Amino acid sequence: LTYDTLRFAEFEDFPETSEPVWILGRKYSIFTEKDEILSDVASRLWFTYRKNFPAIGGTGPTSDTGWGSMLRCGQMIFAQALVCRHLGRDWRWTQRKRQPDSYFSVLNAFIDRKDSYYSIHQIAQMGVGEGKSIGQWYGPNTVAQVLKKLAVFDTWSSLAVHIAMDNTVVMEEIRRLCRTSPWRPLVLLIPLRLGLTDINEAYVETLKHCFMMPQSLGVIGGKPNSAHYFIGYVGEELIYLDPHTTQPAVEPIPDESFHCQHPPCRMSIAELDPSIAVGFFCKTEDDFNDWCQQVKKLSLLALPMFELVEQ
Amino acid sequence: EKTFKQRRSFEQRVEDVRLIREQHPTKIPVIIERYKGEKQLPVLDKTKFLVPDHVNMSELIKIIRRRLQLNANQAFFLLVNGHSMVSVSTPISEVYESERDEDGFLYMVYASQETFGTA
Repeated sequence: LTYDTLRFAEFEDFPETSEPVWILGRKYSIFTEKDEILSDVASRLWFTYRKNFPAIGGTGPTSDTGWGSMLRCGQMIFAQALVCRHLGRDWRWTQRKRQPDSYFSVLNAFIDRKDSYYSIHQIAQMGVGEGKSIGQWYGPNTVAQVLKKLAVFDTWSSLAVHIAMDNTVVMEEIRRLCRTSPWRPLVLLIPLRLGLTDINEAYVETLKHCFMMPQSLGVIGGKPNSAHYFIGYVGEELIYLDPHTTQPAVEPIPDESFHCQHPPCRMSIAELDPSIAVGFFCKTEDDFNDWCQQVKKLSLLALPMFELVEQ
Repeated sequence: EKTFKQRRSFEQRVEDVRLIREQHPTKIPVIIERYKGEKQLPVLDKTKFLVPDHVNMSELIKIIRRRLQLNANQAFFLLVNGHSMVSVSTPISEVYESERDEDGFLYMVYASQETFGTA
């Protein structure tokens, strides 16, 4: 029998425009690289709401629907950092195809169970020490701060997590952190407030470039009442992975539910809420030095969202 | 409750500035209030500040963080005319020269970040 395989059925969503598509530091053409685009997007670890998982704290929720949106986005950006740290940015996922052990090690760290390094359980409970009740909605900085504390227990990754406050990135503090225990892989998270009710148009160009760097981990934030993990953009639209879908907790690891095998959702940049957190991953010091060099070159046309200072 | 601009008329505010600058020629009169939409950060006792013109944004941000009793870990942003101030060596005197209001005061609002969740 001869079959029609319906190639590109998944793109029945995406627009036509020839404007390039940027995904975490990678550029693609909608015309000739659809397969590459879908492969890159589907390979990212996708975390949605889950239900019927062990009660958080013994007597807490068995589901995070409705309140875990920003926690899930935090998981996705941190997982991308882990993916880059243990598998590399060139790694790609394929269904039913054997994946490296490090892959299952990364995925396991995010499974919905108390024993996992970055599970909803660990995040919600660590969040209490940050003044966040279990079940209370999170902002970008809060989840980034909780992740930093949880990464301390993860010796397998041995990451250096720097959260730059006050729109300032102090190179000297980062070097001392990454050289302290020679260079621990760096996860740089920068919480920002790009305006009062909307994002100032002057920041739009700078934000686009934040997705165009090799070290780009993307951005977490969302539309009013909807957290998203932004992985890039196309034209005047941001592309993202959405956690607003409740799926059964994985009860064995069958990983199909952790990959979004469709072109990413889109939203106008102008609809972006001003409260965000931009992330960058610098494997080695040379990668960091390269990042600084790039940030410095952004003194183009486009007001900076953050400033790079030495001391 | 009313903001500073609502409690004192424009002509009245212009006079407040004339007097204060007369008595303190090396100070910058600054109005710092919590953003109307901000809900997590506390409200300050005072909203009128007289800042030595050499004080930079890094120092201003830190002392205001202290006034609010915040930990370095908590999200805080000081916005002038809609944009956040970076923790840098820029003197308040330069910000005043380029961002001050027509009434003579330099206005700022502070905020943290919104939280997210779904229905």
